[PDB]
Amino acid sequence: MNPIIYTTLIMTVMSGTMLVMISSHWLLIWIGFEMNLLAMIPVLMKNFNPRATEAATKYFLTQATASMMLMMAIIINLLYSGQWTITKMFNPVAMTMMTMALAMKLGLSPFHFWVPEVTQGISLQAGLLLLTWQKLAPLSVLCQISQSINPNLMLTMAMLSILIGGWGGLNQTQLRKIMAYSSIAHMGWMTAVLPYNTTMTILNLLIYITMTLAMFMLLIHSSATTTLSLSHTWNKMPVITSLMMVTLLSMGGLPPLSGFMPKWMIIQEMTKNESIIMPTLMAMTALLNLYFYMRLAYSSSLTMFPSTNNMKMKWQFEHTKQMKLLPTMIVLSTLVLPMTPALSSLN
Amino acid sequence: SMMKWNRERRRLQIEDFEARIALMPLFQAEKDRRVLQMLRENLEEEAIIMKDVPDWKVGESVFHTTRWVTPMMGELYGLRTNEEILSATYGFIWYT
Amino acid sequence: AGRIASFLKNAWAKEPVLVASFAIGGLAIILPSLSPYTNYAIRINRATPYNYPVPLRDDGNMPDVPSHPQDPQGPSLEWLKNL
Amino acid sequence: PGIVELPTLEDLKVQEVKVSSSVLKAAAHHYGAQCDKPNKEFMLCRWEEKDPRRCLEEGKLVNQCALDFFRQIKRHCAEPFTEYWTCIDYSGLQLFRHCRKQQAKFDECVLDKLGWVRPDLGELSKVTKVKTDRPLPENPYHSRARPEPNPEAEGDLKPAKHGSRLFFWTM
Amino acid sequence: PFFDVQKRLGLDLDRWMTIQSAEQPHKIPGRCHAFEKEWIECAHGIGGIRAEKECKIEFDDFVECLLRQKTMKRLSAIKRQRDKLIKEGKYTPPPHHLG
Amino acid sequence: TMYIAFILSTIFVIGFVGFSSKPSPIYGGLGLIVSGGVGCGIVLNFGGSFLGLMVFLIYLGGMLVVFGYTTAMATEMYPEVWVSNKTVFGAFVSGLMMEFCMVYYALKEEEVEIIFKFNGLGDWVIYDTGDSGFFSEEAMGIAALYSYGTWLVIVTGWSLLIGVVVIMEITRGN
Amino acid sequence: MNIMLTLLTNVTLASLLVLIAFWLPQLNAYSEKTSPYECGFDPMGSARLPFSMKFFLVAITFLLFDLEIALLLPLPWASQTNNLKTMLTMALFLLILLAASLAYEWTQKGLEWAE
Amino acid sequence: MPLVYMNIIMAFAIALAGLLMYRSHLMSSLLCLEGMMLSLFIMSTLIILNTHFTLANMMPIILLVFAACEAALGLSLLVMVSNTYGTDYVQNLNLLQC
Ligand SMILES: CCCCCCCCCCCCCCCCCC(=O)OC[C@H](COP(=O)(O)OCCN)OC(=O)CCCCCCCCCCCCCCCCC
Repeated sequence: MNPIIYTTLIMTVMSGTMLVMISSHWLLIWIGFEMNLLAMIPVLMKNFNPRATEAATKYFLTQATASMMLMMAIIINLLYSGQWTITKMFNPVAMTMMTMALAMKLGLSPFHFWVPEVTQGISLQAGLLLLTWQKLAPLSVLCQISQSINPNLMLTMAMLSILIGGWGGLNQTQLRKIMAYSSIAHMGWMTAVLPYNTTMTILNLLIYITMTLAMFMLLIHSSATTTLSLSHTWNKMPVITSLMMVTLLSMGGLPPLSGFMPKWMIIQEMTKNESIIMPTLMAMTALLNLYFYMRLAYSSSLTMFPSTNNMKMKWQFEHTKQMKLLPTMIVLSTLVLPMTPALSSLN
Repeated sequence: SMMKWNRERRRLQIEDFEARIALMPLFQAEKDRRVLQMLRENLEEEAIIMKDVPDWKVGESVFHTTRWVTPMMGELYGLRTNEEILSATYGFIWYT
Repeated sequence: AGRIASFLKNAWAKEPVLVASFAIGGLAIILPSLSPYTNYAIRINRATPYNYPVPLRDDGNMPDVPSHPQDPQGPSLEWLKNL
Repeated sequence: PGIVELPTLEDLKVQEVKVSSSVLKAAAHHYGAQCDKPNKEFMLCRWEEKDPRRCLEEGKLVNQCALDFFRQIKRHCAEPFTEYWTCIDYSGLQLFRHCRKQQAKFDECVLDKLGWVRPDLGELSKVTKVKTDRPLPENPYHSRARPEPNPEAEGDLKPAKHGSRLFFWTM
Repeated sequence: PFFDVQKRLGLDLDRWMTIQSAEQPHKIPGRCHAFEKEWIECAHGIGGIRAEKECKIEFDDFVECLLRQKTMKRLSAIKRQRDKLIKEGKYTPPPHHLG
Repeated sequence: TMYIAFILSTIFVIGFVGFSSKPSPIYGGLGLIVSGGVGCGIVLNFGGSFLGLMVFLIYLGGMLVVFGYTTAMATEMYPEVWVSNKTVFGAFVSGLMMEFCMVYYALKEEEVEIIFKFNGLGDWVIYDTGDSGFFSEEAMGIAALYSYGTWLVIVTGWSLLIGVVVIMEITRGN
Repeated sequence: MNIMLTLLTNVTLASLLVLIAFWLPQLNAYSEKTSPYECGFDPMGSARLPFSMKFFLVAITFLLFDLEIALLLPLPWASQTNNLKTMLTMALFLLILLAASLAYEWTQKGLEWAE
Repeated sequence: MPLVYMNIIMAFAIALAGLLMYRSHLMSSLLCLEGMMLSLFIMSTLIILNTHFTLANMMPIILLVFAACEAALGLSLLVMVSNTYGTDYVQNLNLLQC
């Protein structure tokens, strides 16, 4: 693509997301989702292989279906209230339609099937954008309409997301599919506390985006998309694999790392609401994510896999480009737990 | 030439609109009496139709507010002939 | 000087359609902002009485509202009659 | 709930102004000139009260003023008025511009026989004022009392007592 | 909005189409203008939680105005009870209701 | 003549059942344009003259037209027919009977509760009683796009330009 | 409704002309008579001949231009506003964006019927 | 609610079911998407005209133009898939299972 055209398409994706987050009118929110999808489709097809084309097609189908359901929910809400302002929904079935549409856009468990395939089918930069920036708009809408969501529907979808992200990621040797299933589990963690405290959702989203940015930038730095290709990285740049190991430990929520903060805060906020069984289930289920994170860490940094003879060529060469803000992303994703009370700034 | 003519066509429209404005109090006064008469005739009829419906109470406003509410077509023509209510609904739309 | 004149020469010699279209579009962009008549068009649109001019109750101290349509008070369309 | 109170049928009876749209349009300018008092008074009532039932007698006076206006037209040159509104009636848009000759001799009647000058362009569209005797409606919307507002915030900000108090943190 | 840029910058980006009692072209009124106005003036500045119970009457009247459900029920009852007495030869609709 | 919007809406739903049972896409498009025509008629009966003519000119003569044009290029060697599958017949028949059952229930009961509460007391009944004056309220509301809807015009025009750029990015095929 | 009667009459008379046109002639048909016409020989079916991205691209660009035209149609009533400077700014804005779409398609190959 | 609204919402439900229940062709699913948009347009138009929400008269125009932009995008995606496989069959879009 033309660098100017790619910059414009990226800016249009972000501007659709911003239109979603700054509008008080449902039509403009729908417009923002539309603009985001329109600009997003070409960045998925940037490399243009049949895998990229299929990933873009599946993404388009799911997002367009969700957008039509969202518009139908808006129209039912208007039919019963005459209201365009994004606020509590005045109709229950419109609320159900909207919740399902937003979950399908996010990729929650009953609508999760697109996330692994699309993430695998696109490049690591496209996947980084897909699993970080594309979560903002639906989650912001959900935080705005949280006072009218059905807690049972939302909590069901979140628990299923955690379970499926844990189980699906257990079987993966592809790094992009592992990232997608980790993303499903983390979206479940975000959406479980959404009925109770949207500040916890924002906190968890920020921590997850930091970890995902760090991990995807480490993968791009490594040029690895399979677990065996990553197993060669120690023999080229062991610093990258050790940083990746501490980041994976953070993703598993191991104290004293930054990834433990969202789980701990969400468990506390849930127990404040007489919710004890669900947090226990969620914390226990996250051990699956931690298991395949630990498998990746074993294959990458904690042990040394066989290398190749052609790796001696790569030793005499440096990186042409350097990932921006990667050291900051790594420090933020691992070391920020002592700063937890600053979460009140998100209030 | 089009400037001259379109400028003249704007004053003619102002004159027509002012003729309508002068006529409007008559039409408003007439429409009020017509609507009120239709509503009251419906009321007098439903006092007869609904005598035997047990818990029915005739004239009972559907709204909490006692403020005047402009009636729909159903309240006005719901007891009249199909031709009349068809006219009152679609006569303007269908007039070509 | 000669560079822009030569470019206009080449465009007029090979793409007269684009020259005419860009000149027409540029004038359509520019001319309204210089016209004394644009304000007149705004005034004509404002003087068109679509709605009923529902009156006011003179609580006293309303010396500029007419009373009657033919009283020397309220806006006048004498300007529009000669334009 | 509650009974919609309605006027009776004889509360709604009036001498109708039974002339057609072309007759009404032909006299409309002189009608606005000569019948402004009760017309504007009734329109004031209708917008002030937002109730057809509150302004019936004002509309009844509107009707009477129109009736007497037309009876004044009838006795001096019913004939030029008849020609003018016939010519207005012919055209399918009831245009004034096709009948200026007939409007001319209708207008130079009412001047000489009745004194009626025809309003100029824009005069009939003016917002005027009416000196009514009817009291100003107090609650035209029949509004309920509005809910009491949540108490405002008073006082000066003091630092959080013992800080965040989040678990083990001391600040 | 999640980020109320409009209220910080004083811009009206989409609030003008947000209700039917907002300013309209040529001052054409919404069908439920008074009902929406009364509900909005009741519910203003007391929060949605309070407004859901303490402005229930205004919102009910508004919803009835929008979708005349109870009005339609009452009209349907009058219609079908009229027929319930045409068959038996009980009720004769009067001349002004037949022509 | 008494009921016109109801026949139009029933035909609308019938066409929806027809093209959503998914025969070969040319017959699906034919059903879609029949549905669009009857829906344009529906909104014409409600006073939406400009909106219905927009349906016609841009949906049926634009978007559809383009759809049928593109189907005429990417199709099957023997472009399929409705009859070729028993699945199409089954889906269309089930949709038609679920239309008939629910319209009969609503007509003879007027208090169905399929997801939403419904009352087939008529369709003229909900119309309000008033004068719109010397203008079409719909046209005045839509012409407000340039005075009231500045933000809407900005975002829609940007999205259309982006759409051109996007289509040219995707279809290049490299 | 007059318009409905007019449409009914037009459609009915067109279909009647079909019926006379397609049933009145005397027929005698054999296999080689109704064979597809190919200038004296038989046509090849081949496999999905109507191809090439250019036919689809002109359709898509017409679709997007038609959408902007849909945005331009309310213009005759838009000139009747008191706020004429805003309306003129927005109408000219929409037309510049139409011109920009045309120019971008033009410069980036686009409208060309290439080799 | 009046029965026209019932039939319009029913049309939306039928289009949604037709889109969710796939068949071989991609164009059939895209036509179901278009039907969903058309039913949304008519529902919005009926609601807006009935309540005389005058400024909301422009909302169906915006919905139509944006949904047609999405339809153009989907058509381009279908054309790319067909150029890959000679058909628009969704069963060829399965190589991301591995
Ligand atoms: C307690 C929690 C944290 C626990 C983890 C702490 C750090 C662990 C680091 C990796 C440990 C496992 C691997 C051990 C084997 C040896 C290291 C290795 O894998 O590679 C060694 C290699 C050395 O590279 P070198 O040869 O020096 O390069 C010279 C230039 N060519 O490369 C390296 O040595 C790279 C080392 C990278 C270190 C990354 C550190 C990231 C941030 C750590 C935060 C720690 C937080 C502690 C608790 C805080 C609580 C608030």
